[PDB]
Amino acid sequence: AKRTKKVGIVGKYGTRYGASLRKMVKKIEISQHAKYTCSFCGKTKMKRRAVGIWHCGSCMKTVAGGAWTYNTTSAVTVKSAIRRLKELKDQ
Amino acid sequence: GKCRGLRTARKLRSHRRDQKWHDKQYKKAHLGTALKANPFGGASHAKGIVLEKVGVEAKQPNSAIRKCVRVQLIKNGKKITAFVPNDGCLNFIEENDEVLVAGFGRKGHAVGDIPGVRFKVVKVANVSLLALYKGKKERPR
Amino acid sequence: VRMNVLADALKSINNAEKRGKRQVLIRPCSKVIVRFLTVMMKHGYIGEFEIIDDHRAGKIVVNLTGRLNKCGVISPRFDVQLKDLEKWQNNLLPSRQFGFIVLTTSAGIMDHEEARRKHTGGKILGFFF
Amino acid sequence: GRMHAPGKGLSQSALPYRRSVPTWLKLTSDDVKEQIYKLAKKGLTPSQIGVILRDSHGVAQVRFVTGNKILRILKSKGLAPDLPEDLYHLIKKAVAVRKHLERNRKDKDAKFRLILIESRIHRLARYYKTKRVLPPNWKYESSTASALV
RNA sequence: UGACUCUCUUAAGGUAGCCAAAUGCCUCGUCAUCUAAUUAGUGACGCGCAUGAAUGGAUGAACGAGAUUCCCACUGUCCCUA
RNA sequence: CCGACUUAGAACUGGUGCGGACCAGGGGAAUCCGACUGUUUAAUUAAAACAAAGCAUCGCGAAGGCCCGCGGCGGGUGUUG
RNA sequence: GAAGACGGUCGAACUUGACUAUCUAGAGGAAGUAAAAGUCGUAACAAGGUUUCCGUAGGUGAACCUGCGGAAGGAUCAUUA
RNA sequence: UAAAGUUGCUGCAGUUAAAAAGCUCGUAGUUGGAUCUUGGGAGCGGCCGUCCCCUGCUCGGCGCCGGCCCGAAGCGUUUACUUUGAAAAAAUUAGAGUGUUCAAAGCAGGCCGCCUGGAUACCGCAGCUAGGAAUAAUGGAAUAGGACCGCGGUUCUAUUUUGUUGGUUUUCGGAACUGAGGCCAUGAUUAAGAGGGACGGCCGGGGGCAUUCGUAUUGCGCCGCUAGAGGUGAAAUUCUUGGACCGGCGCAAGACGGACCAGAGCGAAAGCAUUUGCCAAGAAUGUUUUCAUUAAUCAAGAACGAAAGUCGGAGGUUCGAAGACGAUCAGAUACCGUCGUAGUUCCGACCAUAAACGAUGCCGACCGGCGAUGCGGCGGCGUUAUUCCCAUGACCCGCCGGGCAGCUUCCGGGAAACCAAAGUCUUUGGGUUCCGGGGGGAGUAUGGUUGCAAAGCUGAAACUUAAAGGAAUUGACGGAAGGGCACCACC
RNA sequence: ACGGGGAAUCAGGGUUCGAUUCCGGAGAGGGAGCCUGAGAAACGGCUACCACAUCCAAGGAAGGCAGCAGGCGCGCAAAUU
Repeated sequence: AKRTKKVGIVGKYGTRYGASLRKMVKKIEISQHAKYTCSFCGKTKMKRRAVGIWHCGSCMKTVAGGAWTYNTTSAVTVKSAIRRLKELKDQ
Repeated sequence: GKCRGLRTARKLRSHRRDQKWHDKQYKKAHLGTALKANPFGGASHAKGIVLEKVGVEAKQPNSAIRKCVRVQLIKNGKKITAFVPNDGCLNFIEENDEVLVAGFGRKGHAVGDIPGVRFKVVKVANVSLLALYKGKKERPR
Repeated sequence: VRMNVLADALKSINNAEKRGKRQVLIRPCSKVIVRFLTVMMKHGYIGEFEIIDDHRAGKIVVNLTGRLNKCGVISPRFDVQLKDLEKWQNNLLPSRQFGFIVLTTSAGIMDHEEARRKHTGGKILGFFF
Repeated sequence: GRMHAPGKGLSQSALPYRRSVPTWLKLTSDDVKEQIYKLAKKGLTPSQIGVILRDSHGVAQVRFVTGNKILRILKSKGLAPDLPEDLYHLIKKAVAVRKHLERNRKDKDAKFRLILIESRIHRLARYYKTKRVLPPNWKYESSTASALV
């Protein structure tokens, strides 16, 4: 069954810390504990080891990603932007 | 009506029933909030004890003192302004009298000059206020 | 969408009568329209028509006179008993002299006069006067 | 008027009155069938077959030359698609739109046009189940539809 | 009672809130409530000696060997001692 | 044929006695303060004090900010940015 | 074969709690409506002297003012290569 | 209760008087295209109206020579519908007979013992019954498990039979099951000026992502020459010999996408306008493609939803709620002016409202004209470009389909303003949704619910009140626009 | 709100009423339990408890008009022991 109405992962914090700080923490807590599709093997096995370091359980391939997510919104724009400066330098 | 289909009786009936509440004469009668507020409690007439004599100012166009009576009912203990009709009939009405009180005509709406005076005095101590006026009876004291 | 083919035909011939057209086209033909039209014709409120026969819902070209005041449908098809037919023709026909309620009985599509003689009611189709 | 648009467009094919075989065509009913079985083998929908037929072969309608129409011919041999050919393309169009929203969550109109397509799949499904041409336990499933292209 | 007006006057004249609060001298404030009786308690009222906005204001579920008041239950705290 | 711990229900029964010792939350309606857990005057104050997360200011791009040292091409922050 | 008694049974009834409908008190607060002639202004109606109005914000003795976006119920059916 | 067609099934309204959800999706609900039996016979009163017929297979007679008809019963896609028969307390209602002296009533009475009443109709639905077979549902054979045939066989096995005695399978009769071949014209209506889907060339400020440009504005670096600049109804605050404003070069940032730009296009609405690329979508047209009713409208439910607002991150050029000042003023916490916070911008979540307006729900039918326009297609002299033709663009003359519109008129409507839709409405019924019921109180209180909040959705009553309101008319008025006249105006 | 037969108004639809003499149901102050009998959960039968009230020589006893009359109360509202 559905156990909690509107808390999720952050039901573990009980009444502590404030509703907004529990809400803000929830969006992170889901993403950092989520399993992601390994770009190298396709297996949903990219689990966060520590901060910024993600590890495929099957490939045994480590990726330097974001704190709470695999990709940071910024580093995805930078990889696009660096690649377009690369296409202009190379001509 | 709008929906005409041969198998549309429950919508036409339930629509007519739902939209009947938006009528004033219906919702007043069929929710008992009017009857709970009606000082007579659905009765045509009611008896009550005269406890003072109020000189009600008429509406702006007609400037004159309408000599009414504050009546308290035997059945409710609810207080009421009742318009004493005629020229000098108030003289036959003294404090602590079982006067028979009726509505004025508009089924619980204030009539003509008198503001918020929905009732009138019919009898005084089981003797008609018309008979006292005509001089066919006298006030038993 | 088109949910009474008889209704979208009776109105089509009625708009042409109001205007004074000498013949009218009514795009979908049904056996129900043809049977309605033939009943109007035996009383003589229209001239002879011809059903144009495509390999579809046919068309009809009705030769209009100027005798037809109004040709009107009744939707839905209210089932009529003989004891209730007098009340219909009270408040649907102009006078008790002229005008006809047609209604689909078991004995075939026919006017209330022919439906009285056979002592057999049915579902009301429409009317004309 | 359309299902999922305000368009009231009058634009469809208009068959000729006469349903006879035209008196120039050298194609017999048996040779039109052997030609559909040649085309259906190629991975070609009943719609695409009938186009190729009236274009480069002069057979106007298969229903007029033969007795049966094209899907009713495919099916009697056993070359017909399992789920119908129109339902296939709606499921195909939904899977296309959903792959577009895998990168474009900002696209509110692709999300809106998805619901209209998704609605039409669940609307033909409740038709194709009453005709017993889909199995009763057929469900449209966004997760697994991509492999049923 | 004073929306309004007149004058004096500042760098700006205390806004939103809150209150005889752990902040109110007068004071056991005034009204209500709780009592048989309440300088106590809570709820209100604010010309507030001397409230008030990160010298943070107002709130506030959960929490507390925190500070109060009342009720039920309990009882040698007491009647009144053995 | 080997069973090993329970659970529910019933009958009867005792001087209404049975979690029989032991173990083992009094409760409710409210106000004030501090969100909470944490900490604190060892030897009179465990608190409303401190801390805390959150919040917000400030400094500094290293020849720098902050800081140490009697001293130095000294030292901490700094295996830092 | 009487009283009477164990147990079962139906079960009034009072006791306590809970829920529910109805009626009603209340310091204080904040609204509505009705008055023949209260105070302050003049918001609206004429381009009503700042066009009006709508939604949403914030502000102001008060009507109201102002930001943003809409509307014509406008004070323009029109503005000329 | 009628009046009240002011509850509207009959039968009301919803552009402006009260009223169409901001928008689309969507399940119940409601509603759904056309299509399958007609043609003749045979008698009837004067070319004409009328009765009658277009099932099948054991009992008994008008019987007749193992064959023939008529009649009693069991039977046969079904329901809705209609008609019929039944059963359906009286009293009451309707109504027959009837001088209560009349009448309300009563069921009595009437003839010179006799005679006669105390009927009948109606009794919503639902149920039973016998026709009718139009209408509206509904059914069959499509991996033929197919109707109709006799054949081959498999078994439990009536009783018609082997003198009375016993047994067997037997013939024989039904019940269920298989192996065959034969047979019917062997079986599938149509392809909606319904819909979906394919396809073709297109089209569009449709949507998203990245990219690119443009000037302006602001700030800055420097270089000039200088005393003012700026702002206004008039000023002032404000900038300014510490060089302002101005002029010139650069540089930086963040906005915005002028003119072209239209009563033009696109989108469900909100909305959408620099270049180019990428992504999926879409209407319309074209169609001798495909499926074959899949549809329309929709309680509940769901997507989107301007601006403002809220939350977190980046940014902050301009403008600019609040705030500060300068004015104006009696006041001016306003309009005007100078500054300036949140906001305005972007990313990701919330909010779900607008005069979200065409104040006009959607689908379908029909009912005048005209010239345009946008899009696709079709055809038709000729000009022009790629010139070197062919096919294509650009014009030109139409036609057709959808589209935003416009003018026109006694289609008609409407209280009118106005409306080819607001028409086809007392001559009232195409389908369906939402919603109004005098004005206030009030979109209030209350409860529920959604949201971080703001608030959104749902939503009373007491009380009050004779009007509020719509359209149009005439005057009067205007700090509206025009046109006059006058030495009681001016020049 | 006992239901129905019906009633009032009524063009055609309807709308409203039906405690009320006929039919059916229910109940006898509130519930509950029973006895007798073919038939009762009977009340002009019984037994309990509750409410109400009666006579008493204070130990006890006795009650049930929503039967017909009548009284009191309630009321705008209704008859002769």
